Amino acid sequence: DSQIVTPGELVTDDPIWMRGHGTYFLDNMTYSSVAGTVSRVNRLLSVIPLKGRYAPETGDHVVGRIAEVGNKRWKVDIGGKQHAVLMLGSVNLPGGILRRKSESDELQMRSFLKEGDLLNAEVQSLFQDGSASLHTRSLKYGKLRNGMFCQVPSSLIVRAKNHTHNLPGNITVVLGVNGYIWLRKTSQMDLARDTITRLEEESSWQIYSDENDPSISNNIRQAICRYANVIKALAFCEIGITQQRIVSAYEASMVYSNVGELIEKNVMESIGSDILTAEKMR
Amino acid sequence: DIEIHVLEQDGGIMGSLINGITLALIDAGISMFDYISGISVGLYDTTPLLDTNSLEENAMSTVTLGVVGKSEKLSLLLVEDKIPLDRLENVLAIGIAGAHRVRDLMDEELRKHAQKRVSNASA
Amino acid sequence: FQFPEIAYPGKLICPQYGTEDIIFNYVPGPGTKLIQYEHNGRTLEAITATLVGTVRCEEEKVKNILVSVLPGTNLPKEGDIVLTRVTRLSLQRANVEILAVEDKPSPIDSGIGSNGSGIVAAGGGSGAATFSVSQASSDLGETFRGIIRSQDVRSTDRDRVKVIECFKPGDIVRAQVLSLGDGTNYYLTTARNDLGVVFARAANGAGGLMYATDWQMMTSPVTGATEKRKCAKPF
Amino acid sequence: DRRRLLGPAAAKPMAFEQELSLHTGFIENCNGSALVEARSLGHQTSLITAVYGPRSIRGSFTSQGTISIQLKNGLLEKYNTNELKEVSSFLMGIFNSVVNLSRYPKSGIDIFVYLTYDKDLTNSQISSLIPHCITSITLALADAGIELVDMAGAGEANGTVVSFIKNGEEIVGFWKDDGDDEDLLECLDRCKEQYNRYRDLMISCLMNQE
Amino acid sequence: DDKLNLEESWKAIKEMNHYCFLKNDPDFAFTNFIIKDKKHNNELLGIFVPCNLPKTTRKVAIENFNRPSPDDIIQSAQLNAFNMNIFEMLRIDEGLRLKIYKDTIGIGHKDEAEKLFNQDVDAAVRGILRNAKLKPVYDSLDAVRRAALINMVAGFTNSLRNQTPNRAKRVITTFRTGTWDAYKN
Amino acid sequence: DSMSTFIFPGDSFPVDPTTPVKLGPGIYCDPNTQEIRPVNTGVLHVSAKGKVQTAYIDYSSKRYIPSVNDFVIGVIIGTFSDSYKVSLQNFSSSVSLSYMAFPNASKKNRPTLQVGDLVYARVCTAEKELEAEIECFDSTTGRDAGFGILEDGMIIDVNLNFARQLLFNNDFPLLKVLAAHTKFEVAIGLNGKIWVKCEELSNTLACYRTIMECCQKNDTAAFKDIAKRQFKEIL
Amino acid sequence: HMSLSVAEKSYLYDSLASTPSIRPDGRLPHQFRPIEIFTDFLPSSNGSSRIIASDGSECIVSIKSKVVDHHVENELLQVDVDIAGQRDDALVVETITSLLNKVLKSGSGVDSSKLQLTKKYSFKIFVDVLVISSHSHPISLISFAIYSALNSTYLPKLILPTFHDYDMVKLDINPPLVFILAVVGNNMLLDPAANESEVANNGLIISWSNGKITSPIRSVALNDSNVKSFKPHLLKQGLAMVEKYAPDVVRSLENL
Amino acid sequence: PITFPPEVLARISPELSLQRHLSLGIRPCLRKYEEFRDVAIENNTLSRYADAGNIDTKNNILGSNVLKSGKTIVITSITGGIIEETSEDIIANYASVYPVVEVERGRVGACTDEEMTISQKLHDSILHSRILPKKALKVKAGVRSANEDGTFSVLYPDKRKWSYVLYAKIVVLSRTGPVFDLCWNSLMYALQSVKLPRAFIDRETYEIICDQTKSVPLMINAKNIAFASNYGIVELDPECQLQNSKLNTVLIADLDTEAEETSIHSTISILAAPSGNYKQLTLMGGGAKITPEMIKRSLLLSRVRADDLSTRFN
Ligand code: NA
Ligand code: NA
Repeated sequence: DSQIVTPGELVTDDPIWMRGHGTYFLDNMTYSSVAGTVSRVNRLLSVIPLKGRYAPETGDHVVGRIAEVGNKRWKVDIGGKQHAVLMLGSVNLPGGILRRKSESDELQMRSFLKEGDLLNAEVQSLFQDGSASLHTRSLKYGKLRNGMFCQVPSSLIVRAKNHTHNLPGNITVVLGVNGYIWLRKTSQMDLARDTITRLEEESSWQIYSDENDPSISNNIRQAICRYANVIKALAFCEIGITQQRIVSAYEASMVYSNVGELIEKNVMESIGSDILTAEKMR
Repeated sequence: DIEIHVLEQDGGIMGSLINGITLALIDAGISMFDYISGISVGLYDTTPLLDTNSLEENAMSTVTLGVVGKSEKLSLLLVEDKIPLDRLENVLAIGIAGAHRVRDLMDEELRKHAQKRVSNASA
Repeated sequence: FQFPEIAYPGKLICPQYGTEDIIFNYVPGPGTKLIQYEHNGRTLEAITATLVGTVRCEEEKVKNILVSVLPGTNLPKEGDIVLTRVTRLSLQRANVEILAVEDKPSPIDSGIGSNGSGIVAAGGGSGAATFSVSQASSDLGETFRGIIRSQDVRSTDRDRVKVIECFKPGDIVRAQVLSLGDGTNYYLTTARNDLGVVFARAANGAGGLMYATDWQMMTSPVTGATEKRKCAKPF
Repeated sequence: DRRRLLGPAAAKPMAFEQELSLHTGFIENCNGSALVEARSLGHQTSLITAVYGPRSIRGSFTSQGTISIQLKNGLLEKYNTNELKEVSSFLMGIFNSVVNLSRYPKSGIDIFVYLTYDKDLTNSQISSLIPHCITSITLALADAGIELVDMAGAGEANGTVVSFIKNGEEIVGFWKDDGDDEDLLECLDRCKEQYNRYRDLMISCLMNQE
Repeated sequence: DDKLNLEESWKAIKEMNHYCFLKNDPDFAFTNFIIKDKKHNNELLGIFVPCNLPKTTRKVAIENFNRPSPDDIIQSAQLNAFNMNIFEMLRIDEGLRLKIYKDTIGIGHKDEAEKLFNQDVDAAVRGILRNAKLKPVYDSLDAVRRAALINMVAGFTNSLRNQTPNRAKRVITTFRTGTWDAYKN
Repeated sequence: DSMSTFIFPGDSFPVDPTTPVKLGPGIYCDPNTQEIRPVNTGVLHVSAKGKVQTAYIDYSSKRYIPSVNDFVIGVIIGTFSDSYKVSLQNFSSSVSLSYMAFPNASKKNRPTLQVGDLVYARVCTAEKELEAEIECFDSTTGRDAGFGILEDGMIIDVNLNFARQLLFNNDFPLLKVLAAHTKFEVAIGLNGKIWVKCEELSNTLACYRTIMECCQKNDTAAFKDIAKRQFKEIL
Repeated sequence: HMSLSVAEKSYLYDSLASTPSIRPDGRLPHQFRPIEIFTDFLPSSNGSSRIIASDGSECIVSIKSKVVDHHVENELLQVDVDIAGQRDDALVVETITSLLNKVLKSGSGVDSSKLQLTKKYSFKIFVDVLVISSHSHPISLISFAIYSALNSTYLPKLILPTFHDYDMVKLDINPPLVFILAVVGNNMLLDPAANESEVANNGLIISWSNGKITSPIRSVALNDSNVKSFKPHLLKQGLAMVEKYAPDVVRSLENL
Repeated sequence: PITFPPEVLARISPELSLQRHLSLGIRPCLRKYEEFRDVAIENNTLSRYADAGNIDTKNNILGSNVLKSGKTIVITSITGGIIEETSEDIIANYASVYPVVEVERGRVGACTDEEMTISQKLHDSILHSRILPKKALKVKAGVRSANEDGTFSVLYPDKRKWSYVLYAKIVVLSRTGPVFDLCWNSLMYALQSVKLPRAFIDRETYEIICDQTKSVPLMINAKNIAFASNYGIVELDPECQLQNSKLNTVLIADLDTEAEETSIHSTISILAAPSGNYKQLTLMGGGAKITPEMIKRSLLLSRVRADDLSTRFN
């Protein structure tokens, strides 16, 4: 595939190239600063490390945990090199656009989001150090409920148009690009990803409620456990996580009637190779 | 944060620490200018002995070297016991060489571990 | 039945509701908590005193009632009146330290004499350098810290408030807690007639005690000179 | 030691059922305090507790109260530091079950138990000492005005310490460290009787005193 | 039906709360050791008042503090100005005169009967703050958009996107210009 | 009066009681006793008159304390939302330099100063309760007042007396004996900082060496000689 | 893991308290998570073990020995615990150390006679624990590692005592196991995950030796957020659960 | 009419509280100017020789004292050790104890300035007051000779040198003010109750070991035993004086109650002997002018306090 290079290794003696991450240079000499693969995109020459923390990018869809409540802002753990920030003016307040900036709601920030709360958000922009600035203004963004959290390496999250998907068994998955994953009971909002809907959208007056759906059947819970286990199974096999691979993992896992069985090594490997084989044969 | 646990010790432990740090830092994907290879050289009378063990470290003076990449430049130079000045340079000469070999070893592992985990991740 | 009047921890006061006619809803106030006890293999939801003292059930606006327990016969909370000492001043805010919460000194021991014979801050001695963060909450004389932002000084004209004309270092200021804030500071306010400077000294704590003459002015008895503060209304 | 006068280094150390009294609020520089003295045949103990708090905490904002418990050897260095810290951890669990921590965000409650006197004339005594620790800490917490969902009590029998709340219906603490092998039920019964007596005495002390 | 009756609940409470009180307190020379063995002025526990001070100047201070605080002055001024601004608005969009009404008393219901107008206005406020959806936005609105909202104050709600010929222009413009400018002319 | 007299802290103040006297550095008005008392060791200095005489004590000091209208040389050590964090002296409390405090400065047009840059400014605010404030413009008109960045020079630590003597006393020969050897740019900071830049590095170095050696020597007449020996370019 | 939101805690608790309990990974109440163990990798030591759990928790145990007079050293077995990221002063480290020292007390933790060389001398056993990583209470982890290390421990053979230069005798002893249980509502859980431990009402430390439920037994708060009281029948449940599902852990650990 | 409890007033304005109380002829500790706190003592209750009949074997405490003054409690325990020696009224021939003062306040960690300075000053004052001669710490080693052949008996006289080393642990509960005086007095009574255990023996050397039961009196110079007093000098501020419907200064005895400790900066502390001589004097004029009259009244009060503290028991 690509040229494998190690730190201090000469990549090229040519000075024409622009120099991206993973490289440093002396005059025309360009050296690698990491162990990884040489990447040439247009005039940009860089070296991509085999391993590394999630590096937030503008427009990314992530799941994060509130780490700190501060001055007009939140500090959110995304799993990157630095805590991301969530400006007070970068979130939706309970209601329509109408409410103007208040000092009171600044004093009751903890009522909207507090230390420990999980939320789904978007990377609006980046600071100079590379840390992310977040926003949750879309109706699909907000505090997460009715489910369980799990995580995988961010590199294993293959990307697409969407990262919120409806899965059989009535379970919605939220695949954060940072590897943070939320598995929830499918809501009416989630149901409405076709193509009284307005009342439905307004019904989520509470987007900072800490209470779950009082009715979560045992079926949905078992299915949550199974999805979690098979996602972890794909992670163990170092298989890229996609929606189709997740539902295929689920269905292939249905062989084992007890979800617990999915935590053993050979079962994980079996599910993985089943998916890969099925993919190659189709 | 670098967290090191010395499970077993048999002399020349400083260079070992250095090598471990280099390996682990490279594994983390953390950018650096080059390898740093750590080695130790004892001086028995006139002759220098490369990569001394515990018994050799006793009843002998040792020099620890932290060498940058394939260069002749030293990141670390440690002498904790008395050594004749006129024979110090010689001790460095083999040391550097030894360190280079050590680099070649660490490198040799990384590439393999790279080559393995960049091919299997494919498809 | 009648609510018991004396109270101790673990003692049940009354069930969650009661009818006498209309159905009183019982709200667990200060000194009480709504606990679901188990009796006879069956559930009972009861208001339980968590303190020692006289219980009170007072009435405020089918109709629910506030059940609390008052000691006799603390911690800064939102709405609590605290007495503070102005420690820092800046164009934006006033840093204070909480000395008392509701006629109750905090901490109970200020750490006087701990650091020697001079005039030393709570952590200005040898003990502060060797404090075990791992085994204790805070050091000897450590206080809850608070902030009175310039906006939260007055009710009106909040946009252009000069904090230097409101407070001085060393001043004792009566304030109310707006928010819990963060780990370092509570957020306080003096935006009320009974809130503000209750004690002050001329020449920034160096001179003698001044008394409040007008809403925005104190004066020194021996000098006759006047200094500008935001005075809390006595009586 | 640079902070203490330990004298010469060359020197070497010299080698060679029960009644209760409960009182509260006698220590002036803390929020709560309790004196507990116990007298059984050929065995006498006495210890003091002090509750400093609710105080401020160093570090990030905490959503609830943070309780610390410190056991201090009195007179004789009678016990091991590790065992003292173990018992401390046990008590921390118990009063984490008992104290209403929700009321005290960003706040720390530090409890000190001085084991002043522990001379039993009879000729692993930690077990028999734990229930009195619990008694004293509950008393001092109630004295400090620290909110408690219940009055934490305890009893000891055959090396088995059991700490109860809610009239002995449920368990907040269980400590079993050797001290022979007997069936669980009678240890439970004896410790529960001790618990109920201690509870009555503690409420009584809280009604004559506070 | 695990729940207990209120009477059963009170019973259970009486049985749980039961303890064995004992009047006298239980040798123990140490406890005894630790537990062994006026001020009607009230002028000492108050704010510093100088001993020197004459009574007249004290009366001056008390006088000064009996008069409204600057906060009170500005607050009352803003409240009065608010009242006359909201009446003047509601007047420009709902006519004013007494004792006869044609369906489609003066202001959309002696011009001292303005009190009644106030009585009406507050009700809207009273009525608005109560319901929990509105309370944030009303709390966040400044006096003039607040006035437009009071102006609007069941099925009237249209998601924000006795009669006057032109109120829509006036009130909605007032709602997001945040000025009384449209009404002034 | 015109005769300057040596004075110790605690000594009896020797000026005319009936004559009004504005008090400068060294002289302290006790907040409790209302007594005028000297608190610094040095030379007592009484200006002629005018309308009131100034009584101040010139004393040897190395530590600068911010006072208004002082010309200071700071170093940028931090960047904030609407201001720079500046150091006028190591280990001293930092000073604020507003972003608005520049010529042709608006919220859209910001100053281009980085951490580590030398700034030549004027102490505009030095309240005893607040952090000191400096400026790089005429506060009245808003245009350049000879303040701003100092580039590629060399800084020299010096005692306060030397700097004040350098800025105010025109009979001081150091600048003259320096001008005798080379052309140079100089910025004088009353905070005890002297900035010097010549076209050639050699000459700037010479200036540095001779200015510091002149600072260590009390005798004024020696300067010329020193300068000579220093501009002879010995090693 | 740790620092879950209130919503997450409520979900997990509701699943774990329902009948039957629904564990986040679908485990049975008595089911352990996959671990693997390696032994005999530290030549300098008399015994050695390394245990890796599925959640990442990794522990290393070293077994060393030294000759001592019983009379001067009544304690022939000493456990020293070192947890990474935790100071030796730390409360939890000294608690675990004390506990382990008591489980392994030569008195009745293990058979002291197996250590005796001469009526004046014996081998003191130094058990050094190094917890590289832990996301829950590591007491069972450590206990298992110590079990494996002791079951593969070799000592110099006796022939003042002198010893065989090349031949060594396998230390024969039945090491105890310590189990940790999570009390969630009316349900008992073995091998609690971090998220499970975050919402658990309480916990039970239960020692076990020669096929018998032995001391120490503790109640332990797995967190500080949801520590609640429990009914005695739960304690009985935990004990019964251990003594029912312990011999299979023993036969799994002792099959080499 | 706004009002503060005495506690929080002492926290808010200590100076004002002190002045205000002094305007009524009282103190914030509710005692008048020259009124000391009473003291109560439980002596030799923690020692191993507490009961001659049934001597506690496990105990290693040579001396004991439990003092209580006002609401402050001080517990002092004297332990011991032995050092191998190597190779008049002058200070060279005198010894001291090595005290560790632990003042129980909220913190946990290493010693505060208070604890360190109190410990050191206790040591130094014991040394300079010359209460403990080095000679009295000398050990007369008996020898353990074997009964016939078959066990062992010890013989004491009615060959290296050795010396006793005394250690003191002093804990202070419910501190309300300066506690040095309490620590000193407590240590005095404790030292009076100390009994030195008898000791015997069997490039190589054998250990010396203390007898289990036998003990000789720690003979200290009772002539030189002093007791501790402290005093504050307060300058009355005319404005803070109550109506009670030109400068003055008052002397205050036995400081307490924070208001006094925070406000008063002119202090006197005395170690005075019942005989009439003084063992220690400390003058600190941090506030009000310390006049000779104040010094003399202070010495007088210190001596009557000394007679009191030495006589009130036995
Ligand atoms: Na190298
Ligand atoms: Na807390």
